Amino acid sequence: KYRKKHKSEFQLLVDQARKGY
Amino acid sequence: TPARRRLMRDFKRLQEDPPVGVSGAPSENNIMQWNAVIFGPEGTPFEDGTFKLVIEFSEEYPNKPPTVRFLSKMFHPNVYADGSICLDILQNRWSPTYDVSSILTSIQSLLDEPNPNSPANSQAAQLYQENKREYEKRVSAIVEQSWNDS
Ligand code: NA
Repeated sequence: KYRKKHKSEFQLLVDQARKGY
Repeated sequence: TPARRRLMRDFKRLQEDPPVGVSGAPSENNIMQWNAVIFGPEGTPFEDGTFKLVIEFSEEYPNKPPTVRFLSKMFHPNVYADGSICLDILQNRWSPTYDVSSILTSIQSLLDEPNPNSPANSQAAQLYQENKREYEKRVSAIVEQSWNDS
């Protein structure tokens, strides 16, 4: 519902959080 | 408003001094509602998890803490069924010096350092204390689930 509608927005955030992991 | 002025500063600090393993930004065009992601820290049962959250601010921020919820499925002693988080600094120990960056890193630290005397999820609290073998197995499932979550 919320996660699905904001798929693009969350993927940008996942990529940012992945750096240096 | 003061809240909106403060939230623009929170955002800029995230760009200038990016925290490792976490991220956050306003949803759509609404500064008062943010999306966030926390990676499960390496060396923990939550390792490799890509957990999604929502943060909601009021016009009283930064004098009042925001409400934070996991949207991704979670299994942790201090996280309620609806994704709400029992963390002291988001409730009675809030201070205006804390911001989006510090809130996210505090939640990240809570993942591998649960508080046993605040059993928001009573089964996770019991398994964490008694059967740590079964605790890691239950956490593994929600790690997998966090990858195809959107
Ligand atoms: Na400040």
